[PDB]
Amino acid sequence: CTSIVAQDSRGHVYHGRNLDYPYGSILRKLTVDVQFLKNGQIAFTGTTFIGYVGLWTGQSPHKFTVSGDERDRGWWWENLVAALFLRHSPISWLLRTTLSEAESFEAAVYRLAKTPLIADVYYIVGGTNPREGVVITRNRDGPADIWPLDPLKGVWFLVETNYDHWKPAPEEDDRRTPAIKALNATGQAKLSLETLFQVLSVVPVYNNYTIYTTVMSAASPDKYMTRIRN
Amino acid sequence: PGPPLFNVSLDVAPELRWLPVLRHYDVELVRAAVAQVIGDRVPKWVLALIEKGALKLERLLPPPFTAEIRGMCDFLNLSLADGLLVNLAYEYSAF
Ligand SMILES: CCS(=O)(=O)c1ccccc1C(=O)N1CCN(c2nc3ccc(F)cc3s2)C[C@@H]1C
Ligand SMILES: COCCOCCOCCOc1ccc(C(C)(C)CC(C)(C)C)cc1
Ligand SMILES: COCCOCCOCCOc1ccc(C(C)(C)CC(C)(C)C)cc1
Ligand SMILES: CC(C)(C)CC(C)(C)c1ccc(OCCOCCO)cc1
Ligand SMILES: CC(C)(C)CC(C)(C)c1ccc(O)cc1
Ligand SMILES: *[C@@H]1O[C@H](CO)[C@@H](O)[C@H](O)[C@H]1NC(C)=O
Ligand SMILES: *[C@@H]1O[C@H](CO)[C@@H](O)[C@H](O)[C@H]1NC(C)=O
Ligand SMILES: [K+]
Repeated sequence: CTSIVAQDSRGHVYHGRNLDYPYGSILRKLTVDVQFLKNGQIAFTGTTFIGYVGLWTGQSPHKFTVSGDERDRGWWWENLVAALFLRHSPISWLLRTTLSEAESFEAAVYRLAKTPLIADVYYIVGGTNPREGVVITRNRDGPADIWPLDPLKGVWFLVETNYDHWKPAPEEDDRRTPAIKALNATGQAKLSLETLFQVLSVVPVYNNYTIYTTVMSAASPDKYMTRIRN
Repeated sequence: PGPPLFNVSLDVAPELRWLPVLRHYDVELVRAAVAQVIGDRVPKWVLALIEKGALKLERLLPPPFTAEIRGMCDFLNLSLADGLLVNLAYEYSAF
């Protein structure tokens, strides 16, 4: 997977992701954008596959956007104990629960950072105000690291693939460098959902396992755009 | 045009809220699709034991999480074990 939260020269936060998984011939037909209603009103939007009730990509309108990328999922007996004995949460279920209950970008980061989980994951969160962008590197019991936007320091985007950001990506699977390279060329001034979408369309960020690409901005919830790839 | 856009009412019971969506899909396409990924990855000896502990496994998971899966399975004539495995795919290293 590849998730990107970035801020442009005007203080607007954009959030995009690529969902990479095999069986694309099957899942492309089952990809759906779902608007979850409360009292007849859109409470949040998500992208998923028919049959899968958790959300790996979603938006709470005018509050925050969130996506989740795979992290080293450890051994099945650790997850088993965490799931059945300790009653920890599935990753995509917490992501969707947060989109439903969290009242603000700040409250979402707290929930996504400290709620116990069955396995590790990367949670990427974007807000509706400048600097509201973090990558939560999650352990089962809490946050291993929180990685915030710092534009005044020159950090106007955060690129998460599937590896810890404080370490170099593997030589064999490096979608981070081409994503950064494509973002520097775009420029904080020309950042947009369209230019963001093109960053996610660069190879190998856009690879043969990419099923769909989503770009979103909690401040402009009507711009939520998912596209099936290949 | 993007993927299909659907509404799901969280004011309907969990078992029922996904069913209006499933009407638009070939029930046999979904069953065969779930069967393929599960059969391609979950060993046959694991599948046997999970099918026998699917009701006990369901009770130990978040009720709203499982209630939605249970409803979709009954509607699709999919086995609870298959619905739980695909929804816990991330939590199972086999996927
Ligand atoms: C981290 C998100 S991921 O999709 O790339 C991933 C990476 C490694 C292991 C598991 C998963 C994961 O969470 N999923 C993969 C497959 N899946 C499927 N849903 C259906 C639904 C219907 C069907 F016929 C087949 C499938 S496979 C559920 C979930 C999105
Ligand atoms: C347990 O009920 C939950 C509370 O529901 C309150 C509103 O009424 C909804 C109950 O209706 C049903 C009926 C049948 C079912 C099952 C799962 C038995 C079969 C189904 C979903 C295929 C109709 C579920 C909910
Ligand atoms: C490729 O490496 C994975 C090896 O897969 C075979 C080993 O599987 C043995 C145990 O399999 C399971 C499957 C599901 C489960 C449940 C559903 C009970 C919990 C889960 C999903 C957290 C592991 C537990 C054990
Ligand atoms: C469900 C359990 C975990 C309670 C019981 C079973 C018997 C399945 C179990 C028990 C123990 C176990 O240990 C794995 C080996 O650890 C060595 C470190 O690499 C694995 C499984
Ligand atoms: C660990 C083992 C695969 C042997 C059993 C498992 C998870 C399928 C199981 C069995 C019964 C039960 O109630 C819960 C899990
Ligand atoms: C979803 O619900 C809203 C509000 O009830 C409605 O305006 C919209 O048309 C619905 N969309 C679909 C696809 O049913
Ligand atoms: C549904 O599954 C049951 C097995 O529990 C089977 O007896 C029945 O024939 C199936 N029906 C359809 C329409 O597939
Ligand atoms: K149908």
